Amino acid sequence: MFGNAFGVKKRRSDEAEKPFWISYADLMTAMMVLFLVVMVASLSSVTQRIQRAEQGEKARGQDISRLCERLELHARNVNKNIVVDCHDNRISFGEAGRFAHNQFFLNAEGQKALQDVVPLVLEASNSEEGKKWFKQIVIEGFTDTDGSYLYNLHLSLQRSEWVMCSLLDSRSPLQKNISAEQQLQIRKLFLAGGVSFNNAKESKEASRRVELRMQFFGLKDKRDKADEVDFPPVVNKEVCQLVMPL
Amino acid sequence: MFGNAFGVKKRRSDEAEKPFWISYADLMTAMMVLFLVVMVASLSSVTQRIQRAEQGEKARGQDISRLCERLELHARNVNKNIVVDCHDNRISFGEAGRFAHNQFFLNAEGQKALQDVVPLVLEASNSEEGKKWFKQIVIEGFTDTDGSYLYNLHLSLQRSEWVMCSLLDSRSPLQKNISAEQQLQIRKLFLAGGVSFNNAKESKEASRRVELRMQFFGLKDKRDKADEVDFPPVVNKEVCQLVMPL
Amino acid sequence: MSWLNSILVTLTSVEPYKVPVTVIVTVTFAFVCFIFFYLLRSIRIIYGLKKYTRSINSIEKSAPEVQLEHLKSLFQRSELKHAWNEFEESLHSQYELENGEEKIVRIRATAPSASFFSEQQLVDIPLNTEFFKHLPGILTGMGIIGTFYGLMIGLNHFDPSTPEQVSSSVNNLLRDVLYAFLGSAFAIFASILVTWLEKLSIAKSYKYLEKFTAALDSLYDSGVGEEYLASLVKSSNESATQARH
Amino acid sequence: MSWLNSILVTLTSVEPYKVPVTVIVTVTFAFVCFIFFYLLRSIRIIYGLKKYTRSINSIEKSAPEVQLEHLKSLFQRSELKHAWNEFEESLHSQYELENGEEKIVRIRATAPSASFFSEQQLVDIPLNTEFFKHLPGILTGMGIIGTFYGLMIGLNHFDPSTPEQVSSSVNNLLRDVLYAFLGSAFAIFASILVTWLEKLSIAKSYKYLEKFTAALDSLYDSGVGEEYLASLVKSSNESATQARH
Amino acid sequence: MSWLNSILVTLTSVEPYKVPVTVIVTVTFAFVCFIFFYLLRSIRIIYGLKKYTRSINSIEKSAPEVQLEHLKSLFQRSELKHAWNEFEESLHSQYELENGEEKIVRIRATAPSASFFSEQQLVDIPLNTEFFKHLPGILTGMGIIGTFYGLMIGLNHFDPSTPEQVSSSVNNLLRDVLYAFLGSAFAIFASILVTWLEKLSIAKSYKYLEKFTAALDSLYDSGVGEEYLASLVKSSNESATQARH
Amino acid sequence: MSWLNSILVTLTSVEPYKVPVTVIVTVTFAFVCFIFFYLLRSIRIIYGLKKYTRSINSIEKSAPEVQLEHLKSLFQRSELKHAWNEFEESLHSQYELENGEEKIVRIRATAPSASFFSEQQLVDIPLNTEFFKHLPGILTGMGIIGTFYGLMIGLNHFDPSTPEQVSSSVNNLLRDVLYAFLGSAFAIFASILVTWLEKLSIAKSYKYLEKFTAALDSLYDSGVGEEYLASLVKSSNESATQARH
Amino acid sequence: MSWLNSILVTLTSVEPYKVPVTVIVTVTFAFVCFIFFYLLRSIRIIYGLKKYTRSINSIEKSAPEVQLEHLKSLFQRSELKHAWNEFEESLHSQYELENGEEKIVRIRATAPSASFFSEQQLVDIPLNTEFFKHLPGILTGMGIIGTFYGLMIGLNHFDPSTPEQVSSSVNNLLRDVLYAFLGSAFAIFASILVTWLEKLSIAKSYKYLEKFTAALDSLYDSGVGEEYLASLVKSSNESATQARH
Ligand SMILES: CCCCCCCCCCCCCCCCCC(=O)OC[C@H](COP(=O)([O-])OCC(O)COP(=O)([O-])OC[C@@H](COC(=O)CCCCCCCCCCCCCCCCC)OC(=O)CCCCCCCCCCCCCCCCC)OC(=O)CCCCCCCCCCCCCCCCC
Ligand SMILES: CCCCCCCCCCCCCCCCCC(=O)OC[C@H](COP(=O)([O-])OCC(O)COP(=O)([O-])OC[C@@H](COC(=O)CCCCCCCCCCCCCCCCC)OC(=O)CCCCCCCCCCCCCCCCC)OC(=O)CCCCCCCCCCCCCCCCC
Ligand SMILES: CCCCCCCC/C=C\CCCCCCCC(=O)OC[C@H](COP(=O)(O)OCCN)OC(=O)CCCCCCC/C=C\CCCCCCCC
Ligand SMILES: CCCCCCCC/C=C\CCCCCCCC(=O)OC[C@H](COP(=O)(O)OCCN)OC(=O)CCCCCCC/C=C\CCCCCCCC
Ligand SMILES: [Ca+2]
Ligand SMILES: [Ca+2]
Ligand SMILES: [Ca+2]
Ligand SMILES: [Ca+2]
Ligand SMILES: [Ca+2]
Repeated sequence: MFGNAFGVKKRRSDEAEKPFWISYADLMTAMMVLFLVVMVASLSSVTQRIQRAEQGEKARGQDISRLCERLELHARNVNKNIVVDCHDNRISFGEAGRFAHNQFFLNAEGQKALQDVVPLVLEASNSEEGKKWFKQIVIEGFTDTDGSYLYNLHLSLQRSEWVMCSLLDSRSPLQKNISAEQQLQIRKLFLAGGVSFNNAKESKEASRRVELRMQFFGLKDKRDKADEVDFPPVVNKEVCQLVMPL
Repeated sequence: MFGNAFGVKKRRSDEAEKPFWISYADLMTAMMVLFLVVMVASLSSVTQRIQRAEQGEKARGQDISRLCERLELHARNVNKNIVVDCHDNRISFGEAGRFAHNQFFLNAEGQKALQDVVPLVLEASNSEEGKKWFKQIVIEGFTDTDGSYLYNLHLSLQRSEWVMCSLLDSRSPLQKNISAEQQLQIRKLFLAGGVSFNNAKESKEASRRVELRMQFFGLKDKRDKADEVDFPPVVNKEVCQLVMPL
Repeated sequence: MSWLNSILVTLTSVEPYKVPVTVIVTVTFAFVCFIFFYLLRSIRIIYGLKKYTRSINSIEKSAPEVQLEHLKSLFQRSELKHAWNEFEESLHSQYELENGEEKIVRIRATAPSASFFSEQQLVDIPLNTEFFKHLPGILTGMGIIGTFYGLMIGLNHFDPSTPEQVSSSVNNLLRDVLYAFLGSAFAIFASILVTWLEKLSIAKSYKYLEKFTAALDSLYDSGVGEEYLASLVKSSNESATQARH
Repeated sequence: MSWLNSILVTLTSVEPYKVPVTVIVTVTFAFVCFIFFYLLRSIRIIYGLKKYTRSINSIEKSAPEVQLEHLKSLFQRSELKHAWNEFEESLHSQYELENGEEKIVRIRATAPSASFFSEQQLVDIPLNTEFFKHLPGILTGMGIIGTFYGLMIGLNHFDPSTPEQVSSSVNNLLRDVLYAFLGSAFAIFASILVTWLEKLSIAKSYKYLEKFTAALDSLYDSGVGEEYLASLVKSSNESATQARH
Repeated sequence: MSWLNSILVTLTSVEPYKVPVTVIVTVTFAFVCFIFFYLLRSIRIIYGLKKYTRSINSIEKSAPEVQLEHLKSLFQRSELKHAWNEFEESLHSQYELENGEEKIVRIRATAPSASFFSEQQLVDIPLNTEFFKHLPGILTGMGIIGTFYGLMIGLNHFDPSTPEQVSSSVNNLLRDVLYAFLGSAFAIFASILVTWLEKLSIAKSYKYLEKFTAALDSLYDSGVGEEYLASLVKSSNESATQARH
Repeated sequence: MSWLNSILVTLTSVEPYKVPVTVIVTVTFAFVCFIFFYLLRSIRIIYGLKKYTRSINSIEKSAPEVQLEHLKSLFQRSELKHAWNEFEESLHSQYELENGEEKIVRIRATAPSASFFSEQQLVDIPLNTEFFKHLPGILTGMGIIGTFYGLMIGLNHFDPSTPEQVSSSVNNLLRDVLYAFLGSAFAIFASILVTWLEKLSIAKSYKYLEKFTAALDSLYDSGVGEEYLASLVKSSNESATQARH
Repeated sequence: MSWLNSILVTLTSVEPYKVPVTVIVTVTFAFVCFIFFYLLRSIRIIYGLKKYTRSINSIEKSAPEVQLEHLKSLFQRSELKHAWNEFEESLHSQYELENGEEKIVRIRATAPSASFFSEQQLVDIPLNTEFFKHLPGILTGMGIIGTFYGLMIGLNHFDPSTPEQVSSSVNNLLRDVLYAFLGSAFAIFASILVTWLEKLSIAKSYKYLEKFTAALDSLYDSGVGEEYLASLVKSSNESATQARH
């Protein structure tokens, strides 16, 4: 009967977010971040030696690729006969390097290409990339498994000896375009010898070929100085001992 | 003034809990646990790969060392002039391996030791260590730095060819001693390498020498039929190419 | 305890795909219940409130008896039937003498119509808002349970023995948690949608209930008790003066 | 500090399985207490409200004195006995002199029935809603405590210090985490189940209490003070007229 | 289930950068909707309330009839027309017979103006404050969905098969985590900004609504019923004395 | 700047054990403050309400005056003394001429006793429930701050500069995480315990205050204004015939 | 997308130390705004309430006119002035002829003092509690935002190209996580400090406002309308008897 019309009531005051839940979300996010970053740091620490070795391997690959590309660019510029396989470090003279049956010489193009490529490879090896990663050059010999074994071995050995003669025989056209230091460098960077058997090609005429396969230091080799030897200055011109007239 | 003091009260509907920070906190709890588990699992796994690679490399090295040790023990048991160096994987000849000027054949002791070491190498490759790691054997020629370079190369290469013949010549005792399978295995193992000129100490007696070294598969190397060149069965005897009046 | 290990291997033996499908089916059934019992119910309530407001606005100029009869015939839904009965109890009919008879000349309001057609009576009880406002939290909780269950399935099957086992176990754990989070994300999306639909529906229900009660309030004038007191005071003064006269 | 290290070795010394077991047992005890003190009690309240509403509807067309006696005999539980006493105080009995005696011809309402059969007194206090609306939060927090304490145990065991025994440390960590998440998931499941049950029960209690108070409000008509004021005003006018005549 | 496997494989193959873009687009749309439907409307409501208050304060010292006409004109072309009509019904005009004509000499308040110009019907319903107090949570839920999904994608792609693959896996994982964190940072920033803006605007709205309803209450005085009762008591005593004399 | 690095060197220089100890000490101090200022106070309030109900349930058959002085002497407490004074002002004493003097025959209630012995005046303000209902959030915040600070200490200690130092660094960081989690777990356990006790105390206090006000409400009867109006109407109706006769 | 990468480069381009600095400065600015706009105002309000209570308790034993003048001069703040005007016009002054002029002999309370000096009017609106109760959540949210932003900067600038680049990037990531921990710790600390200060202030404000309104409630007595009706009934009966005599 005598109620107060002016009695007021509090509004619909919705409460705030409970601070615990947002703080807990903050803490859980911080913990998730901590575990992520600790995993990243730990994995980067355990494998840092592996990472450094892989980086060095990639750098060696880049240097070798650059040197091979420079050498093959020089070959393309100078002589079309010289084709370079940078994938597996092979110098090929396919058409000019064919060997007929039971002979160890080559046509004129074989010698032209060989005596043309030797100075180019010497120049490549004399560069800083060569002075850091280039070892001596291996002459590749190939023989088939048919017939008498030792006849094929003797044929390949005579082919290698003929290649080395042609590189370092008197009156050769290369000898007229060479200096003493370059001749010494050829003597140091080249060894003649090596035989192999393979069945990766469809024709037996392919095995009758010669190739240049340069090989490089490993990452942990790093040009052991004690391995290098020395030769005296040339006192008399070299003479090939294979039977040229045959 | 006309209202009633006995009126309804508590007209206040409770506010519902805000659920989304709760979801955020619980999902980050799950994510934090996931990241912790991935952290520990990834660290353990990477460490296990690293130690597995290290112990595999160590086991391969130990197998190589055991093979070299047993081969050297067998060499001592057979005949004493053999010199085996496990530190560089090289079997050399102490004195019987010497050579004189314009000479291309080992002495009687040298030929005897060369014939004796072959079955030891066959047994070494036969064993489990040989099957697991043993590569083909190359033959390296060594000669002084003096004289004609082509003369030295031809002489050393002739020495290597004569050694290979004595390995596989029909008149040699090996052919009448070994079987067809042993002959094929020798064909697979023994290869001719290059010529080296490691001249030191001004000792021509020990500089001009030939020794055989064995190579081994790497940890990452793969064994496949492409590299496994199979010689056909022997259908005719082999006569060597360098005749005695040479 | 062997009981804990037994219940763990029992719980975690379910296929990891059965967690998201269970969460999705449960959340979808809760959503269908929400749609049927709250969204459709509130839409019908708003439509009825609009129609009633239109009906009330059409008797603004009618006589008090005619509009009273119209309103009595209008309100037949049980909650609004009781609300109208109590509101009409609150209305005060004023009679005057015409042709030697007592007939209603004006109907006065003593309480606002929102006192009887209240938000509770007409919206909150029909919509079960005391329950349906907590549904988003329930959906969120179901999603969280699904994610935790998937994580538990992944963790029970983890094998840290060998590195290959470690990698496969990590893949399986991530796959199970991914299934579970599919279910949980569905639950959170449904929670968002339910929150939006509920809040919009309740706001519009309150809006049109206010419009309906406003239409009902405009028919009757309040403040009759103060007028009666003023009339009594005037009558007392006139009675004193007339006594002396 | 020796004290804190002793505290850690005491806490982490418990077997990890006792953590989810403790959480599950205590949360189940909380659920059982909720069932006994809130759910069954609210079911009894709802049934009582329905029965009382049925009883009130049976005396719609009875004499006011008979209705009053029936309602006095009907309400005997303590809180509704007090509520009925207060409500009967609110009711106004109109007497008329009939056959030489004063008799109640009509009983008038002065306040709504909800003013005494309020939601608070009849639902919220008997059900202890001021406590039970916070029970789901307590359950979720208990699950969270189990989660921290289980991960503390797991992090404590993780200390391999040797590559050979890393697998055992990882296995123990996974087991402890699995225990913690089992406890947390059970606690969250129980919290959402409690939320469902309590909100559904409170909605039904409010709905049926509304029906009960609506049944009580339909017995008695309001607006008697305005009628008394109108009678007084008419009496004053006719008093002046009668004085002059 | 084949459908679940297809859904999982398509959800695993989603580009990681698309999840933060979706989060940003959806949160920006929600923010634009917030600005359009809440913030601009709240600004308009506040400006209108201030304009109304200035209009009311301009008739503090005016005649009561002029005051009533000004207020009716002020609120008649508005949505507050019915609220003003009810408030004016609650106003009691006192009349005195001056120069043979009944004139309004004073106007008395019988109810506060807050009961007609309520917060719900002037602020809460127009602004949809029932929903918009949940929008920060909605944005938080979008953020957690996007973040958990992105982190799951990142962990699924992270699998270093060899120790040489650790670097690339770490780099790609960090990129995926960066995308997930971008999404969450945007969503939570928008959540906090929405909270700040709408809380500040609702505080201003309540403040200016209070200033408005206080300006309405300042015009008219209350307590007229007690004055009428006191006059009646004095008149009764004086009438007894008058009858005797 | 260098300021940030300098302070980070300053903060992360403390021993990891000092942080859980500080969290435990501060949380325990806040819990003791809760027990003293809130729990014991609420217990005293509940026992006082029980004692007061017993006395009121004891004067239920005394004369209205004797009841009135008994209640006046019973209430000696600032809040309850003021509440009793206001409630007694709300009571209407009825006098009838007996033995040539005015003596109280009946005391009538015009407002419910809860309008003066309300929850805010008797429970919420004495217990500072406007503060203590937010204490658990404060406790959990203290625990989270301690956990964060311990995490900074642990992360500052973590630096695996060598592949052989990774396991030791990871184990030490997990130990520091263990410390921080200990702080958080204790804080959250204390917060849950405080919430449980605080909600239970509110429920008990509200129930016993309802019993107290119900006891006070039962002493006095309402409806005096309607009785006075009915008497006035009857007097006017009889006075017309009295004048005529 | 190009847009996403451009956004990432633009956002990440800031220095890592500017994120903790931004969080600390923004949280400190929010704290200073809280101190200036909430804490100092609340302290001023509490001091004013205590002074007003002392003044009201001093004026208890004075004449009604002197009390009215003193209270009118006392309240000068705009909200206090409006509240006092409303309360005073709710007060009923009883005039008696002593002896040739109208003199105020008693002033009666027809409404509680808290109806006009309410918490909403005098504390909640001046303190802007509708905004400031949500500030701690904003502070914690800014801590979370700083965490996410700092980690975004750390992750985007990760450079895996070279091993020492990896080492520097990992060091930057660790510093960024430490920075995020510091910012979160500061944000949560300021949030809980704001919560403590705010809730303590609001509780003390409610306590002292209750004491103040109790001081006003003690000056005047209620129940004047029932006394007037009792006087009217007694006068009617005495008028019947006097007419007969
Ligand atoms: C170990 C495993 C853990 C298990 C679970 C935890 C412990 C058990 C929970 C206790 C509740 C069950 C008790 C029921 C038994 C009988 C009671 C009975 O019949 O009436 C009940 C009562 C019936 O009320 P009613 O029917 O309306 O009234 C008529 C009755 O006759 C009632 O009126 P009355 O005439 O009988 O009057 C008696 C009244 C008298 O009341 C008064 O006069 C005033 C009461 C003031 C309330 C203040 C609370 C008590 C203060 C004690 C402080 C102790 C500190 C605790 C620890 C601190 C340091 C560690 O006393 C009470 O009934 C008080 C309420 C009972 C709860 C308090 C328990 C005390 C025992 C301590 C247990 C120790 C374990 C602690 C575990 C945590 C730490 C390790 O029920 C209710 O009021 C409803 C609420 C029921 C509560 C359910 C609890 C939910 C589960 C929560 C689980 C854990 C919470 C999380 C926090 C832990 C930290 C993380
Ligand atoms: C770029 C896009 C990318 C993002 C996409 C996703 C967006 C996420 C954002 C999250 C939420 C933010 C929204 C903030 C604004 C809304 C606030 C509000 O209340 O607005 C006021 C306003 C109504 O109040 P008012 O200001 O007074 O307006 C004047 C009235 O119209 C007239 O005055 P009246 O009161 O007299 O009117 C009578 C009243 C009473 O009548 C009634 O009976 C109403 C009561 C119950 C309502 C029943 C409606 C059921 C509709 C079913 C679903 C439709 C679409 C759902 C979309 C989600 C699915 C993916 O009628 C209504 O109020 C009915 C209007 C409500 C329907 C709105 C139109 C439908 C969709 C909008 C089309 C535009 C497309 C935008 C993008 C679409 C999203 C992909 O409502 C709107 O117009 C809102 C529309 C804006 C967009 C809403 C987007 C839906 C959000 C749902 C969450 C998504 C979750 C994903 C689901 C997946 C599950 C697995
Ligand atoms: C409204 C949501 C609120 C907040 C949500 C936060 C983030 C959650 C979401 C989503 C995924 C990102 C959206 C991507 C849309 C792009 C569509 C398009 O343009 O192309 C059409 C596309 C062709 O592209 P693909 O062949 O798939 O390219 C593969 C490259 N790796 O074909 C289609 O028809 C559509 C395919 C849909 C792909 C994304 C599916 C996402 C669906 C729902 C998301 C729900 C949350 C995620 C939970 C995951 C738990 C397992
Ligand atoms: C009442 C508090 C409310 C809530 C509390 C929650 C916080 C929980 C945390 C933490 C523990 C604090 C550490 C102890 C405090 C000081 C005691 C002391 O004397 O320590 C000594 C030590 C000196 O050692 P030295 O002599 O230099 O060499 C010792 C080498 N072993 O002193 C210190 O290092 C100072 C420690 C800093 C105290 C500040 C604590 C702040 C806590 C939380 C807030 C967040 C911080 C954010 C800062 C941002 C700045 C812009
Ligand atoms: Ca009206
Ligand atoms: Ca009725
Ligand atoms: Ca006024
Ligand atoms: Ca009573
Ligand atoms: Ca008083």
